[PDB]
Amino acid sequence: DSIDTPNYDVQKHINKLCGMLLITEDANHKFTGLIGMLYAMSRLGREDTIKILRDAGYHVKANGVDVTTHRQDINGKEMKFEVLTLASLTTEIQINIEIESRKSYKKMLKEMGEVAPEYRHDSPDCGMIILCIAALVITKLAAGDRSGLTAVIRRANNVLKNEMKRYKGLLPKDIANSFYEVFEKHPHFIDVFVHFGIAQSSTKGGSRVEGIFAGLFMNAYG
Ligand SMILES: N[C@@H](Cc1ccccc1)C(=O)O
Repeated sequence: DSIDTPNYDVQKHINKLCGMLLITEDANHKFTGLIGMLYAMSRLGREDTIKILRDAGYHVKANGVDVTTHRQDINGKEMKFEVLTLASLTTEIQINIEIESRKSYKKMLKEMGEVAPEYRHDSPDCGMIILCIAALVITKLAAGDRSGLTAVIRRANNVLKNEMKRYKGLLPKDIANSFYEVFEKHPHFIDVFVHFGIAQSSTKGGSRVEGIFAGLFMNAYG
């Protein structure tokens, strides 16, 4: 029925939401599967996402995704939070993700001073790092269970070694579980993910993380 169809205009915001989870020490990855799927949809854009969903036979009521402001007190001081209009993810859950991310960011500040771009929550490759785990999970979905979980974790520790040094919240077990859950609960995300992975993998050049993603995705075929 009602599905969030993020467009290109919110892609940066979703990438930062992925980044916020990636910098959180012992992050609660309950919504990471859904957030990574929202990121993949924002890369495809609303028109292509709806086309994929309808072509696959799904009944879709598209919910447009805008950025909005919510006010909330922190230490008795009013803070302004930018959130997305998502039918699948409440304002409260999004704000809690940011609050927990800010606590981990303060610990990083105390240890190393201001944080370098590649260790920040707004690094351009944050959404793609999350989708690297999804590429691994998609290879083990046919089993009808989570038996492939151990192999997912082993491959992620090897292939994503550099990204794990950058991010304390890059916990392959928890992120892989969140994707297994998102794909079991909402199988239409499998179609979306596969179309994303194909379109992503054919792109020329790009970042180191884009190359890692293309390698993992293509390894789910050969
Ligand atoms: N806006 C600040 C503080 C912040 C840290 C982590 C998450 C959200 C906000 C920064 O990006 O440096």
